[PDB]
Amino acid sequence: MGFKLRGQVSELPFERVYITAPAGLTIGSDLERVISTHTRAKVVNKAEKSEAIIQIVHAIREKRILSLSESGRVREFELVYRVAARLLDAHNAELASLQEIRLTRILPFLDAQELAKAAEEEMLYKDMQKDAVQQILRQVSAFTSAGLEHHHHHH
Repeated sequence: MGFKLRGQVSELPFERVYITAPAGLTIGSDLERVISTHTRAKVVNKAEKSEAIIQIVHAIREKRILSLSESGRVREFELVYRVAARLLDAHNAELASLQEIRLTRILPFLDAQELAKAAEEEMLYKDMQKDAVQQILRQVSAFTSAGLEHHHHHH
């Protein structure tokens, strides 16, 4: 019969995985570590011995104005992090075009609070980068079950 328990923490069936980044981004280093620690998978340096391939298209974190006071004063700054990727076969065959990750953090603009200004742009950044990589992890581990459940992708 086989019983359905939970001995795994964040693990998946396909152990051998290969990563490919277009311009070699920071997220590439985070991903390998997050995978090896949370999942049963183990990242290879070459696709000769991989069961699946994780590909990233773009990952840019920029910042722009969100709200204004007095029709001129900067209130909050929208920290927009655009992540787009794909989930391919061991031979780079696109079976699952992975969806988009929507991450926007709220940067409170303050002149006197220099401490806060040296805090938010790290706290909101590290939390957001960590979230994004944990999201990809959660999507890859979900795709082995279904994955298409989150539906929306870039258009």
